[PDB]
Amino acid sequence: SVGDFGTVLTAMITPFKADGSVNYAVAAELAAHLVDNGTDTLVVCGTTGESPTLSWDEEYNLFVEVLQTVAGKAKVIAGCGSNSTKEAIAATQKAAKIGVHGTLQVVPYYNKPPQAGLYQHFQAIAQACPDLPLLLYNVPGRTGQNLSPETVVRLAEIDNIIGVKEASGNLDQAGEIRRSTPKEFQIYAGDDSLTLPLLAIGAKGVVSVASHLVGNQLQQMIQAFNSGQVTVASDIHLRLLPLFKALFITTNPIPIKQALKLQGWEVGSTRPPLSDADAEVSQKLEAVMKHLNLI
Amino acid sequence: SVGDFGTVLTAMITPFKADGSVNYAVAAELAAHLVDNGTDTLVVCGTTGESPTLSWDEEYNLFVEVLQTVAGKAKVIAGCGSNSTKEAIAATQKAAKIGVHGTLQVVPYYNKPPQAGLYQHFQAIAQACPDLPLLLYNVPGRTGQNLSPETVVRLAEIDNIIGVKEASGNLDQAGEIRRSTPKEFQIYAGDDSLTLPLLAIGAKGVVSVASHLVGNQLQQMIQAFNSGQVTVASDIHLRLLPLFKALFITTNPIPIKQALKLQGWEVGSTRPPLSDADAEVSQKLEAVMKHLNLI
Amino acid sequence: SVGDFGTVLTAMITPFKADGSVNYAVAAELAAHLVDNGTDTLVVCGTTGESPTLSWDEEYNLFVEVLQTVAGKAKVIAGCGSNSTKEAIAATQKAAKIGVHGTLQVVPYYNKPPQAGLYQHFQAIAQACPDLPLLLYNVPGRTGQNLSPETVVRLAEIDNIIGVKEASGNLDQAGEIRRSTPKEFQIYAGDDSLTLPLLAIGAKGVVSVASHLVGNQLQQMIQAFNSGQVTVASDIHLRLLPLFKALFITTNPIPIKQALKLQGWEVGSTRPPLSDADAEVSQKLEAVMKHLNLI
Amino acid sequence: SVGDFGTVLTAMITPFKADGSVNYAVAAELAAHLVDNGTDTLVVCGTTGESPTLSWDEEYNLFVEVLQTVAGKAKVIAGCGSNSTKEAIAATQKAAKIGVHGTLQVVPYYNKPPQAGLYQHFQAIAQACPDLPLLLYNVPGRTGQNLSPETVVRLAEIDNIIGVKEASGNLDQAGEIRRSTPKEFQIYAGDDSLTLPLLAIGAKGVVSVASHLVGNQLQQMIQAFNSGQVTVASDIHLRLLPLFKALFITTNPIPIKQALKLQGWEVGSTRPPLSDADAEVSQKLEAVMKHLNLI
Ligand SMILES: [Mn+2]
Ligand SMILES: [Mn+2]
Ligand SMILES: [Mn+2]
Ligand SMILES: [Mn+2]
Ligand SMILES: [Mn+2]
Ligand SMILES: [Mn+2]
Ligand SMILES: [Mn+2]
Ligand SMILES: [Mn+2]
Ligand SMILES: [Mn+2]
Ligand SMILES: [Mn+2]
Ligand SMILES: [Mn+2]
Ligand SMILES: [Mn+2]
Ligand SMILES: [Mn+2]
Ligand SMILES: [Mn+2]
Repeated sequence: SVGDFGTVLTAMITPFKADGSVNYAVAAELAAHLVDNGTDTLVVCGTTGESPTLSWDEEYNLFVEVLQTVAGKAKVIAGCGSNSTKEAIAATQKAAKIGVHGTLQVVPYYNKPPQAGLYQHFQAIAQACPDLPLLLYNVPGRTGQNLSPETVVRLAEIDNIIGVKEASGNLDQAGEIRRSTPKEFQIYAGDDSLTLPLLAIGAKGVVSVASHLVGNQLQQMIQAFNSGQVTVASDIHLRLLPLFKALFITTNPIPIKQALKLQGWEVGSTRPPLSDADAEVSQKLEAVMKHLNLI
Repeated sequence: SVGDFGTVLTAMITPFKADGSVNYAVAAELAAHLVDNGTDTLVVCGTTGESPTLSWDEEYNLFVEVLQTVAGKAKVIAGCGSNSTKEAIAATQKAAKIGVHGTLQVVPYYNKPPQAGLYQHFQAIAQACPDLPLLLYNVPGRTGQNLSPETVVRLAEIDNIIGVKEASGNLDQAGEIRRSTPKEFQIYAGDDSLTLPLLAIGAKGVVSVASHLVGNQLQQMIQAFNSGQVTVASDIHLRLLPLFKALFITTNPIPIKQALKLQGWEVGSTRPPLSDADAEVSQKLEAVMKHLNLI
Repeated sequence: SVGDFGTVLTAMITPFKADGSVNYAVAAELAAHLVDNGTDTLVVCGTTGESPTLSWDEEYNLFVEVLQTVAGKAKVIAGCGSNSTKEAIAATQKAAKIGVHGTLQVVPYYNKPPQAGLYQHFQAIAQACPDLPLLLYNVPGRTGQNLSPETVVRLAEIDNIIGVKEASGNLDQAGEIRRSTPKEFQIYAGDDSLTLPLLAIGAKGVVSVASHLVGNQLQQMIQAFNSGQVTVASDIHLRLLPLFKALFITTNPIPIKQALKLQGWEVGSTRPPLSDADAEVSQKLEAVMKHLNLI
Repeated sequence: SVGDFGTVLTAMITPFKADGSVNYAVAAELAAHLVDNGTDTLVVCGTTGESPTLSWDEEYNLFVEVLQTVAGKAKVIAGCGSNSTKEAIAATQKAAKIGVHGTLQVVPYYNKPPQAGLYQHFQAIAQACPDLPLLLYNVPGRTGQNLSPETVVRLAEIDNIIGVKEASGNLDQAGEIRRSTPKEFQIYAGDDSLTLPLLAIGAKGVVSVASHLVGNQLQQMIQAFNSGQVTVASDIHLRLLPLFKALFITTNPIPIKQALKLQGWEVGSTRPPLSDADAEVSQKLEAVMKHLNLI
């Protein structure tokens, strides 16, 4: 129950004002909107939330703003991971005290720890707040290192490590994890275009970007699937597929911020070193969004 | 009706006697076994049947023997592809007179034709026998070239091109094809571990290796899925996954031929330049099969 | 001495008439031109020679045409390899009798033999004509399988296996081969842009495509290097680099045939399934060639 | 003069005491050793120096200690990069007051900025300390993003950007940069196994790990090459290759720290989340070093 975050977890964007500061009021308005339109749980200051370029102070305040906003309607997972174990632990402890319902812990990027060091890293974070759920996040494309299924299988023996956001794109790996972990341990898709395929082999849901725009449709797809209406589910997947691709034509969260802007949200641009969507990206998104009546 | 091959297509091995010659008696006997145990359609002399090392006369003879062995009970698709278009055409013409129900046409290997060349290749084969169904076969890991979804989409406009055996591992690509092709055009998994995830996005089934051993459980998984018993399907998938992986621990069809031998089938070795399963491999296989009660 | 093929080995193109037949007279005129402009040895019916789409009869006749043309000025290596061991042996034997000075033996494409089977394949071909030099050809991008350094090191123990055309793009691998093979065993670059870097770690030269156009400059680069004029060599490399890339903007030998056509050679187009250079490719080549005063 | 760092830049390890704290005494002693044995310039707190897990105060302290230790004898380049541009700028400003001779600026890891974002990132760092040389560092395997040669070429137009540490393994990319940048802009190998091949196409030298152990032999190889003793250079390269590979058998700097320990240096372990060299690894190292007479 403490580990149940639903099926649609949205990695929320971080809106910025024109001066580049965090726009707390927009973040609140976005959080409430999401939670009323398909998001079960908000993942705050993930990758999509531009974590690398935020200060800790801005992260802390975002977690507080969202918790206040979505009190008793949605859970809140805090992006607290790092390629330094000590920094992750520090962040996790601070987030624990303000009331987050879990943390998202990325595999250490850039330094490429071996599996033994990855095991210790996640173990140490788990043990620093043994009652706080911990969601592993494997994204080799960004970190330069994959978390092996054997390592995940071992970490799932720690009671508060309650799942993995699997964004490797490798279904073999996801199935190896699923078949050797308990049911309290959940797999989430980390790519919107893989949600349906991963559901088919036992995943719980998705940590989504697209849910900012079509969260009610993702719910419908997942509920359709779980109730055995497999062709309704596939129809929705195939209909959304062009949007899912458009949302990664350049590095997330550049496209999603442009999409939201096209619907009138004042989310600002991304923060350096991320750069603004070029005209191409914007036009491709527009056409796809128009085709889906999102604008 | 004509492009309907069912859901389990088995890429049958080619058994050899101790002297290396084709064992037509075991071929027949294996074909009859398969078709009584889960296989809807037999794909003869594909990659799994060691097409590259067979003579054209051996392939012709196999087509005749299998077709006659299973006529009335199942269809036969003949592997007739090549990286020479003239050769593929000539093989396809001859298959058609034998009376087979379709051909499997690999993307040209080794020479890496551009998409325009691949389009013209397939079109010319389709046009040489305009009433014989033609199944595309995309396996970039072996050919060194990927068939693009735009190209597949254009090809599906040709009446007798009725599907693709998709062995790229790329589920976005498959989805792209599925959403832009008509329902007469079917997608088949080219990898047994991808059958369930591809089914979830609209694939028809699998061109399988594992069905030599667990055809009935594959039928059960696919039938469970289509009727909405999604957890029954994922249980089967997860239970079989170690077998699926073990069948690719070295290059197919080395493992599957060793798995068959463990069960008592006299299939012989593979032919040079494929070498025999070393002892580690056979031990891995034996353990997984024992655990599944296959020996 | 029997194994010395020089430093520039040119994988000659195969010119076709308008009706698509082999243009023997152009092949002769091209062979003589090459041998007078930097080519030490002609590699006939390689990949660049469109081997996969030629008949054996056309190959045999090309080997004869070239041998007659370049008698006592250049050696001739015959492309005789296959993914069937028996077919390679047959081809090698036939080529041996008409006087070729060696064979180029590609790693079996598409069927992905394990290393043990690759060892036996090349061993068997070597032993079928034990006095005929044999050049291994590793091109994983096209074959789907890499020949391991350990396997190459073992094959170099067979007296007539006198080197490898290394087109994997992996310099570690090339250095591992160099350091554990005798000096009678030579490494050749299989990519024109890697010739200089591979020379630096002990390669002999290149099996070149670009030599059709700048063979005298490649000689100058290699002679410059071997005489210790390293900056002359690097200058030539850097000056040719754009041509080297242009020659692979689409699949070789499509660009090189267009380049030759732009210089007035009547080489025809490629044979299906290879398709003609599109306008883009042609314009890019033109600009690069003009910039180098090749037209 | 100002961008001239010589040819061997050593990415020095950061030694730790048994309690995990930085060992400044060993740092000094190692710095002095290196600079007497082949190292022209020391790169401090790069990837090899475990930058990710050090505090900013530890890095500041290292910069001061090494600079003072080797002042008059060698230059010091400070690792100051980040995937936040504001952080890189602040670290760069502070390095400049310490009196270091340049900064090493990694491409932003994890967040995958588009090229326009990478251009703006680097430009802003360069502009924050316009008189401090800035060395680009491209290592896509760790960052998940490649710095394109067009982008590098534009950046080399900025006065103080004086080179790139190229660890992509892509020799075409390096050549593209070399031919389109002025001679004040230098290319350094980011991989010890690529030093010789990159030198052959116009690189200046290497930012090295192996120089901790064979700095003088690296100097000999590079000096041999530039004076045209090309076979002396390739002999050294080939002799060292097993060492180069062994230093990357698990993630750098795990092996190199174990190699140093085998020689008697008290460098400690790596810091979490990097784990200790298992026994197989240390045995591999020991054998190669024994064979090279390094222990
Ligand atoms: Mn942050
Ligand atoms: Mn943070
Ligand atoms: Mn909405
Ligand atoms: Mn049936
Ligand atoms: Mn055949
Ligand atoms: Mn055939
Ligand atoms: Mn019969
Ligand atoms: Mn041929
Ligand atoms: Mn042939
Ligand atoms: Mn010429
Ligand atoms: Mn010096
Ligand atoms: Mn630090
Ligand atoms: Mn730092
Ligand atoms: Mn001191």
